[PDB]
Amino acid sequence: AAKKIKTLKLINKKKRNDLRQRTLRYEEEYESERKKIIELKREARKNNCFYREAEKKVVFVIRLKGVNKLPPKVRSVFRLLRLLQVHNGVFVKVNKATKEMLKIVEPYVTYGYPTLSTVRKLLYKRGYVRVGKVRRYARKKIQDNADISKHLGKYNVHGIEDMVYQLYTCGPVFKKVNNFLWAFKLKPPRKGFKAKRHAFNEPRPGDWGNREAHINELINRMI
Amino acid sequence: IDNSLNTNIHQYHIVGRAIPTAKDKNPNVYRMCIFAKNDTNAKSRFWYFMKKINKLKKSNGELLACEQIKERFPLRVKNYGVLLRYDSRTGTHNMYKEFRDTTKEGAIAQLYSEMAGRHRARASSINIIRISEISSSLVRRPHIKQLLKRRLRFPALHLPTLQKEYRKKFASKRPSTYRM
Amino acid sequence: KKRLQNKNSLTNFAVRCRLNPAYKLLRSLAVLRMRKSILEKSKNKKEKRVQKQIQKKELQKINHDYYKGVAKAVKKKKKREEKKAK
Amino acid sequence: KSRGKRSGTRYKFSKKFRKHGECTANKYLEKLNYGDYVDIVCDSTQQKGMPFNYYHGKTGKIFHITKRGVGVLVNKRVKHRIEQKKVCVRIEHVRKSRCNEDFLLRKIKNAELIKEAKLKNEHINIKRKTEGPKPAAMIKVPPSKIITIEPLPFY
Amino acid sequence: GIALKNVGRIKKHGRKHLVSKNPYLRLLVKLYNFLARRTNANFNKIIAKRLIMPKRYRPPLSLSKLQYHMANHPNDIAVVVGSITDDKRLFSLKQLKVCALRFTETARKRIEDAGGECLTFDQLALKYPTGKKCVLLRGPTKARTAEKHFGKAPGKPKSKARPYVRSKGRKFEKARGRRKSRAYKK
Amino acid sequence: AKSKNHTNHNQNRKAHKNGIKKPKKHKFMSRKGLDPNFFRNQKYCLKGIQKKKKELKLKAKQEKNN
Amino acid sequence: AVKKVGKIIKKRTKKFTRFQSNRFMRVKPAWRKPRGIDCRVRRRYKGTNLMPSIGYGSNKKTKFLLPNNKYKYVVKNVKEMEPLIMNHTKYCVQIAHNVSSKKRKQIIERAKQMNVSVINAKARL
RNA sequence: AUUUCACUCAUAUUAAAUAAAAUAACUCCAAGUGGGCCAUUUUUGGUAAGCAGAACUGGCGAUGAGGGAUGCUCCUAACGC
RNA sequence: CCUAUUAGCUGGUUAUUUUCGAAAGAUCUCUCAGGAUCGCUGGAGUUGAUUAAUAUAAUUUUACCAGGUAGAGAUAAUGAU
RNA sequence: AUUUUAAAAUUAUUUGAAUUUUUCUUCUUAUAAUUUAAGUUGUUUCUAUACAGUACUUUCUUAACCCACUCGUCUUGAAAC
Repeated sequence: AAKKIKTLKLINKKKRNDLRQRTLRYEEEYESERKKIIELKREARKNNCFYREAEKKVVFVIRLKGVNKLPPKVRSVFRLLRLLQVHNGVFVKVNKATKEMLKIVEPYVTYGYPTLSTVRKLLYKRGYVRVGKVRRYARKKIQDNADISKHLGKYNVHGIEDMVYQLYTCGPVFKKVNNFLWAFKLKPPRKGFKAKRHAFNEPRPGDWGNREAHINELINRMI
Repeated sequence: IDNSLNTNIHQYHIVGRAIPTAKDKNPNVYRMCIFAKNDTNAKSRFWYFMKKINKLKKSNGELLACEQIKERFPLRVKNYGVLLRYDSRTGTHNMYKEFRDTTKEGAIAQLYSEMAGRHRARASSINIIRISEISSSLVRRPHIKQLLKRRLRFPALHLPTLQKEYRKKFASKRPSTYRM
Repeated sequence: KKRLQNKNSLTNFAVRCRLNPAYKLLRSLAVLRMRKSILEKSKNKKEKRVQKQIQKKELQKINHDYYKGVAKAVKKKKKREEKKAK
Repeated sequence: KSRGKRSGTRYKFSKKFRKHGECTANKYLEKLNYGDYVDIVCDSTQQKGMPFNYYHGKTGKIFHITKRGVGVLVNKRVKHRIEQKKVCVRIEHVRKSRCNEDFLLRKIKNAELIKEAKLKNEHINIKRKTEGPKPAAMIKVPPSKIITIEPLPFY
Repeated sequence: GIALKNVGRIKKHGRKHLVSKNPYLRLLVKLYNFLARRTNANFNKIIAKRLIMPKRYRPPLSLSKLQYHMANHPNDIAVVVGSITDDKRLFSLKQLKVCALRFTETARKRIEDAGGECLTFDQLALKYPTGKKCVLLRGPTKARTAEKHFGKAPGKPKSKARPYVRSKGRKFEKARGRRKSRAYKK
Repeated sequence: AKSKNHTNHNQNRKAHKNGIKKPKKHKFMSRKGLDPNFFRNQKYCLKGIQKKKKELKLKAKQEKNN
Repeated sequence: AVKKVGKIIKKRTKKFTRFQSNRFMRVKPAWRKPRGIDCRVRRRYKGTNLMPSIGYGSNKKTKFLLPNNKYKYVVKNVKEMEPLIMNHTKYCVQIAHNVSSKKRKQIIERAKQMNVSVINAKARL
């Protein structure tokens, strides 16, 4: 009867080991990605040619306005991408459907491309997870890989580093990881906004719209 | 480095192309350098101009390059002539203005400030055409011509701008604006 | 289970290594790479920069050609305006 | 004060320019079966069996077929709920709906793909792709093809 | 401020606790929701839920329907949370093993003479805690008269709702709106 | 006095408060007034099918119960 | 403001008073929720007689205990003291107001030998 | 057309995406309400109106808080301690 | 005295906390200061879900439909000029 | 009173291996301890060597800074001249 704890311990050891190996391979993959991008851009410069990189496939979008005075279409889209509070943030996979959904809500959000370090620190610092049985979730901070394994293990994604990988690269298990992840509740920016009323792309100071790579500096002071 | 002194206008070189279709196989590639706070604003302006001059919009187009041009000699002073199109409260006008400073970005920031101060022309009403270095021989505006004398010197009649620490409220005796 | 304090998963080393089994190895490798002395880079900066002469040449030519194109466009629009003026 | 049957149908029930005249003879050969989707477009040249103003351009599945008429079940929004409405029209006012044709072609093509995939013991994605972000490309272009664009002056 | 339906609180519908202050029924409810919680049995969960229901949702079941439902499996036990009533239209019973909340005196006597036996829910918990070979049955819940007045109002087209009338002669609510000869019909 | 004759204001909000209900879409629809001489024939088809099926089942039951 | 002694934290003092009771004699200070239409207090205008809420509720671990960190129990004779023999350090005893000096001495001495503290020990003497 | 037998059409990510989607669906009984008004945009009559009459959405009503000195309707934002 | 006549009208309508929470549309009406009836709301109850699905959606994508408002036209028709 | 466990980390020994080649290199082999795990603990003073005061708790009365228009009611709208 005492053998059950022993086998549980050994399978936990095995899980820790292949999680370590998976994380190491993820790190190699990130480094190789950066190296190949740099070298390929260098080759494109050397030849008389152009190199356009792929779109990042993942957008971090944070709400900017409150819950009052919104058109019903805007409210429906906000419900669909789980942006319910004024400073909520979520990950969205980028395709034509989600891009069109984001277009109708653009003046009320700001979004961009999260990059690996900000994805990791978002998960580590503000990462909360829906634990309970379906429709009874009971948000809990991660603090452990046990619940990640319990709910998402069947996709071979037991581990916060696996979650980070699946989020940073729009991996085969992205919808599941995103849905498992509670919507991020962010604090106001450390140095404040420019003007929530105006677009980021307006020549005057403004905040809403697609920030592209500039979302990271904002997340860092909103975190 | 002094961030208070530093503006945040930068020059961006942007190259784009319509998505190839069945109708045309090799669309001509459009290239332009513009001035914006950041590369995102730069790309937005590039696509705005693509739509305005060509019949090409963001949806049917793709980026090919977006880099930042840095001044080769950020500490040499050079004269810039910038052509300009802006719309007023009652019409649209072209004007040519001259500046002189180290970087084209600084010249453009000067231009935006001057337009706002003189003609109340907001940045949304401004379209920069053809900013380029000009030699001292063909400088046209007198306020730039007078800055290219063989030996330039003048006094420093500006009032002192002391530190907040030494900007004390009660003074023991009346300070002198005469200075020197 | 009873709720305890949510330990900072980034600064609390024990909880960070518990969450990321590879983190302590990665951090140790980073520390080892940091612990390198200065004489090697002092005597290899010239070696690393002299091989970049061809890169500087290549990057000079693209910007040179871009400025040539800009100047050519300026000249052609000026010529068009001069032709139209009369 | 006026809510007749054909009120407000001045343009909706008018024939197109140079497209007047009775329905083509081939339309009477159209094959209709129970339960298939059908479009309700009113043909003004045929007065009997004309659908009501609202249902022009709507779609619904056939629930009844008679000698020269079709009863088609159409959803109508009434304040706080949709409700099913049985509209009875003649043949000229109904046409086979293409609202399903992409689904039918997808079914056939996907079946004949799944058969071969299972034959070769391969795993395939049968769902539609909702194509999004394009991959990185390494494109070449002659230097004589790049053209410099700058905003135009006013005139 | 946050945008949630029902301000974020899950809403359930229906009974939560038994309203009956019957000590024996309270003991039964305690035992059976203990069984439902501890065992995995949906059988036990359903019994615990049905013990909670109002009187109108545990209708009587006749011996005729009991026999008919238990026709195919003769060795199992019919568990019905309502009461069991005798059916005079039935000629003969056969060897019935039935657990029920209440038994009519006539139904009880008929079952004992037929050779089966009547079981209470505490005995059912004692002998079949999980519910092996126990068929869960219930009488007609929509058969009661009050339901004949529900649905579409009497007067709506094709409505079968029975109206509320003093009596049902020819001179009671049968003239205008119930025949074509007087204005419309239904 | 003069009365506000009409407005559709707030009606859409009222409609969406309990959602726009959809029809239940049952599997079988009553055939009360549809295609006679066809559904009568269908009744005959079904009657014959039950007759043959039930007589086969009765034959099996009799030969298995002796 | 909040008052905190030991583990007991009282989230609010100065019990709520009825609106306008200060300037009307017929209006007693005992709290009544104002229905009104334009009522100020009901609308929660700032700087006017805030209303009681459930948010002021003291925590249930230290709800009913007195400053001596134990619950009070009111007794009328020595017979009602028996249950205190088990929880003499969780309950203090208060003698009911209508108990005579006959019985008050008896209850005081019984509580003394029972080792349970008395709140109004020096009453009627 | 129905019925019965066969074979089998992705499901291991789910026949496109997203979804604190079952907080659903249905039934019963019943309250109050059935004078509205304002803002943006559109619009009819009118010279115009803080005028009369309509459309969409959001608000005020039913609602406080920070700001607009001041203000039922503006901006921010909706409220346990 | 019948008679505490009737009043679609005015005034009033008595403890606390907690939870849910409107309508000022619509149809008919000797109806326009009213009513009934839908709609909106509460309570009750069952069937379901509780299986990161399916039902479902003030959302999008894909496929396919219908339109004659903005614009445009007067040399395309009518009406002008 | 049968998960403040397990592990995770650290220290001290120990087994083999790897590798960026080692005074925080990593991975296990065992042992024993710690907490960085597994939501604040310790020391010293004072209260004070008192039985109710000038301290401490509390009520009340006064100030002071900021804020605060009569409630009930009909009403779209009441502090309403």
